[PDB]
Amino acid sequence: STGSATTTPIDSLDDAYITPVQIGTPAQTLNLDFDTGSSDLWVFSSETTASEVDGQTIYTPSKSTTAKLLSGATWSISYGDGSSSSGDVYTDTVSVGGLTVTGQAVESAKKVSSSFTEDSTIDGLLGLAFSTLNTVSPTQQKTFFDNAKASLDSPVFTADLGYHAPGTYNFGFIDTTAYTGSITYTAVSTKQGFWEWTSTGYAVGSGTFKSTSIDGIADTGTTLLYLPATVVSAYWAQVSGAKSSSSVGGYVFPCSATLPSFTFGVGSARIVIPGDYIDFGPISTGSSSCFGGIQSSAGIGINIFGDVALKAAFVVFNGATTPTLGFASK
Repeated sequence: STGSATTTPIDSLDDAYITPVQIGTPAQTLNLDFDTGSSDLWVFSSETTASEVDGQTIYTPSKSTTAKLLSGATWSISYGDGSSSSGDVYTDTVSVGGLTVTGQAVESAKKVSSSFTEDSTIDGLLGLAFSTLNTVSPTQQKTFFDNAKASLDSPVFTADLGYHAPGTYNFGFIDTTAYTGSITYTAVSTKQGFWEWTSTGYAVGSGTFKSTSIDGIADTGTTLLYLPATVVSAYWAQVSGAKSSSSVGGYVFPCSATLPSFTFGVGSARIVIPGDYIDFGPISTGSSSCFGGIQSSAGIGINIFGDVALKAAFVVFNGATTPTLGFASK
């Protein structure tokens, strides 16, 4: 089997991408944030505290003839940005782009933090990291991909995120028309539950490539590119007037600037992020200070190849017995 679904930016900045997902019988379609940095499939629901729902589409398990309470199971998750959600668990039929999993754990939110309530465009998350990170207790649950894997033509999924445009998540096959050149594969460590890999270095604009190992995670659920402070300082030093602002929370730059590209290494291959992908617009409406798309990871504990980096590539998440990641230009 295979599946193929379009993923669409939630706003003009590509802050996140939503993909329609069919849950239950008859189908209830919710727009979920596919997140290769977490491993829970959770949804706004008929059980979510009413004051914490503001425009999201909800899953109502009582209206699904295939829903079954997973008795005793609860979940609770906290994300790197400080947001969180928790609740109970149903199993139900879940389909993405024509690919169907029966008995998928659908984690129904009873509580969500304010950042989720305030984003009416995201109806939940669909985790695509390794199932060892799934938060369901007392019986940990498998991700959608883990449940589908055995049925897929090939045990892979691909992320092809658009710049200011829709893109595609495919399951079970690699669309050879969706990228240019060749795909370069690189080793993955699953020891922390993430799609963790080591970039071979970077360049700023037309500058020389610096060969240096940068361990980080491929994370579709994080907007920006978070790298070591040395790398980030070298980037922003090439933008006149750019500076790190403690009050804003990161590097800002004059909106009148033209940003240089940023290149990262994948083995001997190179992925170029155009400068325009690094512009996240005014810090507040009408401001001439703009927020940068490359930020320091120093306060995180891990480097994160988020959407800013991933949308410059066609990315293969290879879930074979020994997982690997592939990157191609496009």
